[PDB]
Amino acid sequence: MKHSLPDLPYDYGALEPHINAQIMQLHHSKHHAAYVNNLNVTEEKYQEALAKGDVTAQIALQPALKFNGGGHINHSIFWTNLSPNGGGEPKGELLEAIKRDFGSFDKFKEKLTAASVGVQGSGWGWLGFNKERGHLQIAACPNQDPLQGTTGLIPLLGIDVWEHAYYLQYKNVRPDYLKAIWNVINWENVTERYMACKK
Amino acid sequence: MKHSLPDLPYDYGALEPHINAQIMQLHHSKHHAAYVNNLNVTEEKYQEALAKGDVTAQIALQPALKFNGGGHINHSIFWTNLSPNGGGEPKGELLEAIKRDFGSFDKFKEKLTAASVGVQGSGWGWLGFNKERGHLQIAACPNQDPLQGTTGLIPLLGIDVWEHAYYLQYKNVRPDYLKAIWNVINWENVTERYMACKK
Amino acid sequence: MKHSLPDLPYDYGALEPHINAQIMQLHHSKHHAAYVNNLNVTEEKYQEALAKGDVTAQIALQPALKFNGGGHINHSIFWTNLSPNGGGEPKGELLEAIKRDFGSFDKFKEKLTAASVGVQGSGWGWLGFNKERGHLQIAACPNQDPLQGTTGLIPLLGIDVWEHAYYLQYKNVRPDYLKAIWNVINWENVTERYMACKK
Amino acid sequence: MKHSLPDLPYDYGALEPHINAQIMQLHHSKHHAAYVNNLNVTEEKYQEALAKGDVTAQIALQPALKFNGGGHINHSIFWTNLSPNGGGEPKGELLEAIKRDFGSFDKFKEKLTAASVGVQGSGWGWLGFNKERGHLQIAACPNQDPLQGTTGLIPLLGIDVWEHAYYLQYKNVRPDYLKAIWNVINWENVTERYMACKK
Ligand SMILES: [Mn+3]
Ligand SMILES: [Mn+3]
Ligand SMILES: [Mn+3]
Ligand SMILES: [Mn+3]
Repeated sequence: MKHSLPDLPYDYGALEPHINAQIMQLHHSKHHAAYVNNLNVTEEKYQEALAKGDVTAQIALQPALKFNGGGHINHSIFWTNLSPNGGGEPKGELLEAIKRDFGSFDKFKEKLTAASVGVQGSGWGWLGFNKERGHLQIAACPNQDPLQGTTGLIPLLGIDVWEHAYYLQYKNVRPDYLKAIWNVINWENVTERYMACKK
Repeated sequence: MKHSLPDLPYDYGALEPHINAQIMQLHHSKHHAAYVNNLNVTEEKYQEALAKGDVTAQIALQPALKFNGGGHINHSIFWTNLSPNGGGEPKGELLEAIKRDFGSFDKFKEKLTAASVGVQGSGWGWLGFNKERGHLQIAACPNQDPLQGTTGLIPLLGIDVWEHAYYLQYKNVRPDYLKAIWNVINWENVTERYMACKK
Repeated sequence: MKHSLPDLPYDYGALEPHINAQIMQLHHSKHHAAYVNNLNVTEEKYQEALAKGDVTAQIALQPALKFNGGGHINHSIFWTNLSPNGGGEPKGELLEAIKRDFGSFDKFKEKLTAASVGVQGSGWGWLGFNKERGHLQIAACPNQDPLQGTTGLIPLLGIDVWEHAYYLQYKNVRPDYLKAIWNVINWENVTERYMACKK
Repeated sequence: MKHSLPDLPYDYGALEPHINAQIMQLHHSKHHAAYVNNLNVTEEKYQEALAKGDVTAQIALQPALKFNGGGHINHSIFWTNLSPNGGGEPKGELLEAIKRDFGSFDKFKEKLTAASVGVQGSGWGWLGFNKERGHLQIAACPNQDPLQGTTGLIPLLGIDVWEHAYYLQYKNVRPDYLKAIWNVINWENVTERYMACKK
């Protein structure tokens, strides 16, 4: 079982004018493609190392596995979090959980925006689900470090704040990108990840 | 004594076609300007905190100080490392030190290139001077973490590999940026930092 | 400011047989004492660096300030968290907050124990208060990194799991130390810190 | 592979009075033993994760693999670095390499001592070999992070400065432990590791 680059559920230009086709094409077809290939390359090296019990080689490979493995996980989620039919507000139990845990939908937007803009360097802003406490929680992750593997939280909604995610369009003004991305959020997908946690 | 944004020693377009004016203008007039202002803001908060002995406030501010303080230091060095009259190879004692410590000028280029391309996320590649051992040394730093404050090495030549340093021109192909930047290296300035370490 | 080593609120042997007098004496009069002395030394150097605008020197000092500064913060709270009159269970609003957020007092005990035993290397287990969410939260911190300065949580109860906190008595068996320490928790102080977080 | 706890090359009390038998026995039969058992447990979980392509699970396991894996690597070298027949100074090519790279044996001793005493929290001091530059190098590592896996340096001589390595005998006075340990260094083994690095 090899990992593969998933096809995008929409055309590269489907999110215009909020995210233009050139960013989407570069972000998906160059960046994500590289993470999955290097993940596959890295897993073969680690697979060899684990069989020989070469702990030094296993440990030397951990950054490459985390970096490329996280990149694959994160972008694969990210594409599903966006939709040309998205935007607006969530409904039903997710909306009620957000009001419950954050006060209002607007306060949640403020807190996730603040977490994303506050990332020093490259990283991600997340809405996550805390299985232990049974409530929603906002977290930020550096580089391509994935949410669940490093915090235990189930990822619901991720915001890529790597400069390659917005720079061609918004240059250094990260707040403009965060403002625009709310217009294409696929709350149906966010809701489906959330409902899968509860039973 | 307040920190200030230094003027560039050349026109925004002086490094064309290797680095185009739009990157230089954005990199200097937006990014660097923000680091120095936030550094000044952060120092006032810390200056208050240190007077009251509020250790919690001092510690809470450390990331902001390191991030914005490093950004100011790094870019201020970076501008001097580039020149429209640069490129080529160094001469004199610096050239001899490089052959001595790295084998050849081309091997040094390979090693600094590899360190820079290998940065996962945002960071810097450096040629530094090890005062303790008295030789040259290559190091990589994450985000805006400055070389001397965190490693003890004296910075000689820095390569900004933040995506805002190349993405508008070279997109995701960081190796193309590293190849081009060798054409505008100010070896005179690199030499002057190096000679200041020796006595 | 010139920080000072606080006097202990009890005799070094007051917690026997749960924590023996030699640990308390070494932990207070040698270990804590060293952090205070080095904190004062570190703060003096930092004040000079800030006056000259030496950003490099400020950044070089951050590990010593956080480590020794945190050590002072952490132990000063820790001593107030213990009492020969301690142990048992809390009452009133703190007990109700624990039931709300953790289910029961026993489950809180199990989770804080797990957080403390799970620390890899040197560090601390904490019960803290999250002002943003208005609930209790368990956290672990590495080395002497202090809870509030690095996480924003208000410390209520801290467990030092540096080996110097137990090794003379409990050797490598950290669970025995954790089981014993519940017997000397000053729940009256934990209650006062919690009430101070509320309006 | 199924890693195993290595037999000690000497009696637990063979290094008295420099390192007492109780530390050696606890350090070998409890501390090292725990790393091996948890390493085998951790490797089994990782093999399953790799088979299912569960990248999240692979990443969640990295801290346990590095910590317990490094603990096995580090202590296995450490035991071979000590000998009742040890102490004194090295001879031959190792002694000459030290003079070349550090000036004198005494200065090497001062610097490795400083590197070991300067570790904040748990960790190790190392003399290592840098294959790239072809010279000796002093490094410190946190917790059980292993030298070669995280830095690329070949370990020659390691100093465990976890408190469990000295506290029963030397209490908080790490310099006394460091001064004493020179008396039991197996320079014959250090020499064999160094020669193995050369062609
Ligand atoms: Mn991305
Ligand atoms: Mn830059
Ligand atoms: Mn302590
Ligand atoms: Mn040990």
